[PDB]
Amino acid sequence: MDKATLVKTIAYRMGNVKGQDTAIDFELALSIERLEGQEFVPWFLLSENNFFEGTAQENRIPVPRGFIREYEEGSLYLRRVAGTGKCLIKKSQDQLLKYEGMTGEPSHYSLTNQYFRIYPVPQEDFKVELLFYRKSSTLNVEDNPWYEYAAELLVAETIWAMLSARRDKMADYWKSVAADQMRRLTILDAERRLANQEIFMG
Amino acid sequence: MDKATLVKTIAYRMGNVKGQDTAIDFELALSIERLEGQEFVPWFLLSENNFFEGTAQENRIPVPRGFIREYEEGSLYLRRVAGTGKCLIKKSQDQLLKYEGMTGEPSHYSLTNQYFRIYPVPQEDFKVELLFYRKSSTLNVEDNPWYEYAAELLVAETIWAMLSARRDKMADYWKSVAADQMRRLTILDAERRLANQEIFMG
Amino acid sequence: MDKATLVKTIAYRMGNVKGQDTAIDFELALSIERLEGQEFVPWFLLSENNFFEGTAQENRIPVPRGFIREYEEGSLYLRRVAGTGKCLIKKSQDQLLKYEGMTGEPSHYSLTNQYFRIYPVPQEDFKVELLFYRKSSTLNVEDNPWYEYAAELLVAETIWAMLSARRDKMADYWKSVAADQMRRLTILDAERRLANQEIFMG
Amino acid sequence: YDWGRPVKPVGSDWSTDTP
Amino acid sequence: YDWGRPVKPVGSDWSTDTP
Amino acid sequence: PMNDILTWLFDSHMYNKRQIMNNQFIGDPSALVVKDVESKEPGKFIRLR
Repeated sequence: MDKATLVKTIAYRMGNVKGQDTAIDFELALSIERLEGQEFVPWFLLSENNFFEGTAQENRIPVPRGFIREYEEGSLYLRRVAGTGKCLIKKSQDQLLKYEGMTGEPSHYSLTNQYFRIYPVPQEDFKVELLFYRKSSTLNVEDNPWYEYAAELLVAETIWAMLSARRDKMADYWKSVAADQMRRLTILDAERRLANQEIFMG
Repeated sequence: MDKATLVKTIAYRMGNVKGQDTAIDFELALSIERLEGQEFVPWFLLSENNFFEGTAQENRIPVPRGFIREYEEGSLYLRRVAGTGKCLIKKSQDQLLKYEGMTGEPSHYSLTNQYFRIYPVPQEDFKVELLFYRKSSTLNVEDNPWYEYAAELLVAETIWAMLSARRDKMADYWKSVAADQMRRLTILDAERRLANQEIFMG
Repeated sequence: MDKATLVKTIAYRMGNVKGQDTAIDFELALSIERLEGQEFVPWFLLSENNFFEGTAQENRIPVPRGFIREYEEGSLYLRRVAGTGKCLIKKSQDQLLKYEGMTGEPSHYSLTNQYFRIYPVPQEDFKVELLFYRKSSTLNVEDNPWYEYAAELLVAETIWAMLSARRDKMADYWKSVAADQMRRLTILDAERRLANQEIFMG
Repeated sequence: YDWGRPVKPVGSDWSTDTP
Repeated sequence: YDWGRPVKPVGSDWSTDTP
Repeated sequence: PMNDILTWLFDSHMYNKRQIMNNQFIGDPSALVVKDVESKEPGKFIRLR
């Protein structure tokens, strides 16, 4: 929420705390980061549309900052100066080595390790469109999304961490609470992604 | 229930506590939001039809304030000058890339994260209406429906909270109580939607 | 019963009470409400026939007061001034949007959230017939039905609640008693609904 | 490294129908 | 909001057959 | 009489066929999306198991 109610809730729940608010702040921030590193991506982590321009003869394109994983039913889009566009395809490096030396429009790419590579290599500067999942520390919206939605996970995990530090039993209980909450949010993600889609074969 | 019998009940069942009335209040409020964040949604939270006015040359549409999810059976509808309209269809962004750079009335809607999108770009001013579940606060309804409906769930869950902060054993007894009520609630919701409809295989 | 025998029974059963009759009254009323909120509807909650009139050009009809769920082998009936009548059909909003703009007799409806909507929209005032399940606090018969039938559930649940408040073991025992009684009444409902019906295919 | 972030300046407001 | 509740004024009485 | 036996026999047959032979389904409507089942199109995906 407003980052204050959360702190006072943490203080009240774990035994009417008075002065550990500094440790509260330090360890709380840590929580948001930890959760982000975890295999799951909630919807409100999704970044807005991005674009980039790359110079001629440079088939290597570095990863966008704060990137984690691309959007599944989204894909890399090539935008031309005439307003016309196209969506490039993805293949493993191996499949795509063949084109080494074919000039023209870009068509494919590979994730590789940290840099994007397009084997159809243009001879001029060119613009790209991209979408991906980004950390909250690196998004351009004013407020941190995590506080607003899923506060509870955030309340619990910091407490689980805070309580586990002092070697206290209830650590397992709070960890179970956090696990239940995470399963709930994982269900809720699919609740929205496939909310009202209509499908038919072809 | 009048938001006052709740605190009286909390005191009575908790053991006739006296001087925590501010605490009781803070907590009940903390609670309604948590339950709202939950993955299940009850039946009293669908808003009255709300519409949005869209300006030309723009595809993205801001999400309604405090949105949760769309309505399974309701869809965006556009109302033209004549008063009639058409039902728009949704698809993953990827499938909707094709209509980029095309002319006409809108046809497809996609979620993105915070923004709906219209790829058949409406060259003029336009409006659509939606049916969506919304956060409790946002709804106009003079009073909180959660107060009226399943007040027992509410009573139980808050009691758990303070009790958790009180490191007393019966926190669980209450937790379990919440669950039965929650399950029952889902049954009511599911029981009510299909109350008098007749299905046919076509 | 006469609301007195019930109270003295509650006092006797839970340990020969003398003065908690005020708490007895407060917590007892609460019981009737809680049970009503629960997913089950006993037969003696069924309301009597209802009628309503709606003005022209107003396709929105608010929910009747105290409504919970309609009667299954009952359905919305349209009554005309000539004494002739008809029964309107139920469909999801989506199926029924098409008619938007078809004038004539009303034919269909949807539950929606709190308001009835008829898409065949008449141009004059019109009368409706309706049946549903209503809370005992909102029925027009002199006596509260619940006391008369199923007193025991009412005796047990208030006691279960009263005893659970003081943190006493027998709470599980009384809750089990109440559960057995509820299963009994659920059986008895079907005992009457299908008491002496005769069925044949077509 | 020139990933620019397009800005969203379109007015965001809704409305509700009177009963 | 004009749901009116029709009233039931018809006399309610039964009888029993002598053995 | 022999003609009459014929009339009963035939009649019983048609009459029983009339009453029962119809294509119908059994299922729990709690899980299925109702709007979808009604529709008739070449390919539809009703939702759930």
